[PDB]
Amino acid sequence: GAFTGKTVLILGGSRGIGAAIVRRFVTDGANVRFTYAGSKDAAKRLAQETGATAVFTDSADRDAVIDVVRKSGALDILVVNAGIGVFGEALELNADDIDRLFKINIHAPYHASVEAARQMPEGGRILIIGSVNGDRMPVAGMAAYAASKSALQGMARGLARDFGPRGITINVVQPGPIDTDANPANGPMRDMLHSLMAIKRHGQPEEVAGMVAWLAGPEASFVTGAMHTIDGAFGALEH
Amino acid sequence: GAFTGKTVLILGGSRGIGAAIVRRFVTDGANVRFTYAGSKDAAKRLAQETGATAVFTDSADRDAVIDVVRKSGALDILVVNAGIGVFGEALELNADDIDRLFKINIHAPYHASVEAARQMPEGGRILIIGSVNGDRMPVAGMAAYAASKSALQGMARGLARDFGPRGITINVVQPGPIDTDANPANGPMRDMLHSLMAIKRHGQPEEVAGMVAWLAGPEASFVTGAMHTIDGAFGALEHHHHH
Ligand SMILES: NC(=O)C1=CN([C@@H]2O[C@H](COP(=O)(O)OP(=O)(O)OC[C@H]3O[C@@H](n4cnc5c(N)ncnc54)[C@H](OP(=O)(O)O)[C@@H]3O)[C@@H](O)[C@H]2O)C=CC1
Ligand SMILES: NC(=O)C1=CN([C@@H]2O[C@H](COP(=O)(O)OP(=O)(O)OC[C@H]3O[C@@H](n4cnc5c(N)ncnc54)[C@H](OP(=O)(O)O)[C@@H]3O)[C@@H](O)[C@H]2O)C=CC1
Repeated sequence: GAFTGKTVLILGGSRGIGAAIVRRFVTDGANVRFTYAGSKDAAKRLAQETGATAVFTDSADRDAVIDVVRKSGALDILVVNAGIGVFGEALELNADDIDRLFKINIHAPYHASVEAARQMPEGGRILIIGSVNGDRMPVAGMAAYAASKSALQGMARGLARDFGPRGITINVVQPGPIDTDANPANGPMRDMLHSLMAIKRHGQPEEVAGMVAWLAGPEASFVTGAMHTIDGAFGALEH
Repeated sequence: GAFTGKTVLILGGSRGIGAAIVRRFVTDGANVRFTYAGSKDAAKRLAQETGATAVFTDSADRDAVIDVVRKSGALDILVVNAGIGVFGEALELNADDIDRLFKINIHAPYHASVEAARQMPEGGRILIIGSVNGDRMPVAGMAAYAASKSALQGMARGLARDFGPRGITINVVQPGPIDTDANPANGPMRDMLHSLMAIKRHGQPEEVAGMVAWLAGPEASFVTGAMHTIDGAFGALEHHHHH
């Protein structure tokens, strides 16, 4: 157990990347709790398969996020995975949906990270799942999403300095296409996405979890305030 | 008049960088409207001096921002300048203050830009005042502010592609230290800031306005989705170890 005896909280752990992260930390021996909102059956099934603890918390509710983090006690590792996509022509998207995206994708990582730092010991780790779309030229239809993922860069740089004296690192993982419900490897966008990539496949959720596990471990104590891209070199058109 | 016959709306134009932008567009012949929230006397003095129109609108109120942009009619140029700073140790800052910063610095530029594109013609221009702190390693105590300024980068890149078919460009201007009420050139941080710079002075609000004016003009129709830094090369500490 690389993480035996460690307390891990994963926000948004019921499916996809988050569920892969739950499984990895469980396999490595950690005491894992994770949150869900809309996928209760998936959460219960994951808890039964792994022994992790499922907890309802809507990441769009600031005080609920703060409360779940605070009521976890001293955390060793916080992973903020929960995020949503609202895609379409900017002039046709509903403003309330956009603001919900900002609340989940920007506000919740900020407040969860600060709250976690209140009780986290020296050696603590905070990981946020961002996106390579925080760096790249976004396709049409994802401007607010891209903004929310670029927000995490300045957020992590700044919080790294706020948390440095406490012995806590904070880092952002930026995936390219990963095979999940939100980005199925078999979906109709498969061929286009792969035409933009050096490694012509979707990543697997377990690969994101592997990068998270390295950053959360003892070899990464000098790694903080940084964005770590795991994307198959996405963004160049096949010629 | 480089901007004669153009209609300009500046969100947050009562003081500082915003006020310099109002003055520049007025001097260049535009019909200028600008918003204010807390500085009514400054706004009324600026309107009297320039002839620009001062309009109350609180940028923390999404529907009010959308409404002032919408009721402006077909804009030629939108400048989103309004922004706030909330600084201090992250574990001591009030959560409602942080969320207000997000609402002004992130939500408002997005909704204002989208609303402006509804009636803006081909050749239109949208400019957002970001910060070099969207790129640089932030000092302690401005993590949320830095996040709000980095948010604008993905925002502008994405909206550039949404707005491309409409003939509208969108760009972010990223200033370094500029002499304003929020960052006075004679303030106690002067020497430290200049110790981090190649050009050892605060910028003037008029210089930010000059960069905005070039980007808003007809020579910049191929310039969109980009971040334009005007910072005196901020971010490297003065030393003499290479002598
Ligand atoms: N797949 C990809 O290609 C990429 C993904 N990402 C990022 O990875 C992260 C995970 O993505 P992915 O696994 O594909 O997403 P999925 O949509 O497959 O999974 C989303 C997960 O986030 C949780 N979640 C969503 N909203 C909330 C909320 N309000 N409160 C609590 N939990 C919530 C969901 O739980 P529930 O269903 O219970 O609500 C679910 O477990 C996101 O931040 C996303 O932006 C980034 C780049 C690429
Ligand atoms: N000066 C600097 O060194 C730098 C500044 N910037 C950015 O430049 C922009 C202007 O900064 P600066 O001139 O120094 O700021 P100041 O504090 O001097 O002026 C702020 C301006 O924004 C307006 N404003 C603030 N909040 C609101 C609101 N809720 N609704 C409407 N208007 C509002 C203010 O109007 P009122 O008082 O009427 O509310 C005022 O006109 C900001 O976005 C800032 O982040 C970026 C990098 C460096």
